[PDB]
Amino acid sequence: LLRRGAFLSYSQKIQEAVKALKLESENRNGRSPGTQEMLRMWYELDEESRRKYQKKAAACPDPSLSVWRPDIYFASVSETFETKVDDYSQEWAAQTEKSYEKSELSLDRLRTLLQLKWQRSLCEPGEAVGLLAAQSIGEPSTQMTLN
Amino acid sequence: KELVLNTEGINLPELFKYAEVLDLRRLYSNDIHAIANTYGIEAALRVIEKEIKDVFAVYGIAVDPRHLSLVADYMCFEGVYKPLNRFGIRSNSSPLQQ
Amino acid sequence: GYLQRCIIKHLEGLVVQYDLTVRDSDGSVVQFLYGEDGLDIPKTQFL
Amino acid sequence: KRITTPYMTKYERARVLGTRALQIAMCAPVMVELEGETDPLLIAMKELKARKIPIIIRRYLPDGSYEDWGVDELIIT
Amino acid sequence: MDDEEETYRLWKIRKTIMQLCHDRGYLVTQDELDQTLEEFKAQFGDKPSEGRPRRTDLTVLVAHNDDPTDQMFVFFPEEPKVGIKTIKVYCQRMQEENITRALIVVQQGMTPSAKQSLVDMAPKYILEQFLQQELLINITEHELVPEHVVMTKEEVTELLARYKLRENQLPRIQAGDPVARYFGIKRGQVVKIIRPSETAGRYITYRLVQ
Amino acid sequence: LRGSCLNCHMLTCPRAVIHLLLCQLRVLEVGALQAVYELERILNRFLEENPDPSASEIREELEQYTTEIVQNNLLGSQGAHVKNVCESKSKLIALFWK
DNA sequence: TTGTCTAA
DNA sequence: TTAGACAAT
Repeated sequence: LLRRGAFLSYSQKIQEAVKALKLESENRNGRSPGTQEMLRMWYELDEESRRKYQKKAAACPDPSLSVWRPDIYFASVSETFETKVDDYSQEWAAQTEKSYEKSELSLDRLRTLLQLKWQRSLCEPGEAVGLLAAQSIGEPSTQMTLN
Repeated sequence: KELVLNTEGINLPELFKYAEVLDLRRLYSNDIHAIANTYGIEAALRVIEKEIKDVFAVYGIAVDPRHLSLVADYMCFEGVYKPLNRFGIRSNSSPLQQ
Repeated sequence: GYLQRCIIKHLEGLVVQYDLTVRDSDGSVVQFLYGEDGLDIPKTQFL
Repeated sequence: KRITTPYMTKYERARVLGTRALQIAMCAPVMVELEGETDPLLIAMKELKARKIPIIIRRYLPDGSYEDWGVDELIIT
Repeated sequence: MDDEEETYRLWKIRKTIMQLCHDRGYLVTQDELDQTLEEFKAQFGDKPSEGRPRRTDLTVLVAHNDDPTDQMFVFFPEEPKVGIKTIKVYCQRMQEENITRALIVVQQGMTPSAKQSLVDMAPKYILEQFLQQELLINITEHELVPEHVVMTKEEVTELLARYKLRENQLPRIQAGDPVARYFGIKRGQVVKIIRPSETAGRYITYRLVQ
Repeated sequence: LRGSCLNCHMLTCPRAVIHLLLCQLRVLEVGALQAVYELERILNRFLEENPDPSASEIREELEQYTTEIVQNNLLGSQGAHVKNVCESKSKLIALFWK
């Protein structure tokens, strides 16, 4: 939620105590003289040392099934399913720490099983999902009794 | 103890003056056109889904969210909130289906 | 009856293409993955 | 350069086994040894497990383009 | 009653503007979008009967991050209804300092002849108009509103080359949309929409501003 | 016939409208649909610059752009089976009929 | 019985 | 802005 930029992330940690110094010049065009001073520092005191463009990342990375599509590229699942797989890996290690059964598989083969079954459960091309969405809201349309 | 102004009327900028008291971040309505003209066709796309889910969920029926998301991504395809009536097939291309 | 018939005939074409994007009966792209993650409803029961 | 699913889907298997089962009927030559059935669907489905069905599939992408996959190289479930 | 009632409104619609200029790339510092309404009373006037909040001097200009030549003014006109005259007043200020983009924060409305001269000014005179009512909320803080970011033409080229796609057969978004009017988007520019879905965690869909 | 005339065989519609529709229809045959706002933008700019009935056949820039948009994407008779193209082609002709 | 389309 | 007209179960 919190907003991001190169200049804003520069301002936050470098210029608040700087513009806390005494300057009482007027608002030039409705903007504060501290902001005039900070635009001064950004415009000419920092040139080609703008590592704020890498500190603030230029975006978040895309979802793993927008970039690196899921039908070919293995282990590209949703963020919800990645969170579920990782929480179950953390819980599975805790229960398998003390469990006197076989445990023929490790965490990596467990994850490879779950990522493979995510990939194999993709809706195959040609599915005609439009009628499946037009019957799912059409066959219990007959069952919605008014009373 | 999440107090909810469960109103019965439709005026969305009426409640924007009361931002210091209401949590307007998680605002909602039944109307698709009111949020479609206030917040947007991407925020009146997640109200169609919630309203179809609530209508089917009064009667105990569980409709999966993929069907609802497919319908909401079909109706808001052109940028405005279109019906599925006789007056919505005039947009389609093949006249045999029309 | 009539409502289900109209929702059928405004959703008869939305088949899933090989590039997994839900396109209509003319190429019109509705969704880029089916159901916003790509899966199927029968095969998501043990996930 | 072919990027689709390497897995044969269900409809692929249905049409390949259908046409191959009609590519068995009308005195058409068979390429596996048979225990003696008369249903061509069993014969065509035993060549699928044999990976002996030579059919090439033109998977129509919606542009009008296609990729030529081979049933010999497609991975059945 | 315009003592506290207008101070809160002017602070709010300054905050929504200076959260909009940062949302479109312009240079907004941290303190200019975190004025705690006490420093706004320090750095502005209080009673409009005394005229100490000078709405002719609430106007601010910002520079873009890519180049400081691309600037916008944020005009706050005192006239509740705006005609041809105030548009021609402000365009003298626009042309004398060499800008092309500017936003007018009207109070009640604008005459339809002035909206016709605002749309049909010039294609090199990029001009917009916001109400004083629809800037008390900052609609991109809503939960149902996804992350909208603009799309450069090379990325449009690659995301049409992936799917074997034309621009006719892509989903649309109207230019009167308050989020497309918020980001100030012309026709043809695709926007990227990052939905906080519940089946997945994020979903990217792309819309042409038609 | 309720828009035509007896002795002169022309119609009562103004010439800016029947030039605008004549330029917009041959853009939507190619299926450009990016130019159907461009044509009304440039003809409002022209009619603001010099309003006249002397543009009898065509305006120079409306006809110039609707030749350039036909020349670019010359094989665009096949790319016009999309929903959005037949949407505008039904909407504009219904707006001219009404 | 709706819900939009057409004419005054 | 509001009454006839047109189609569906």
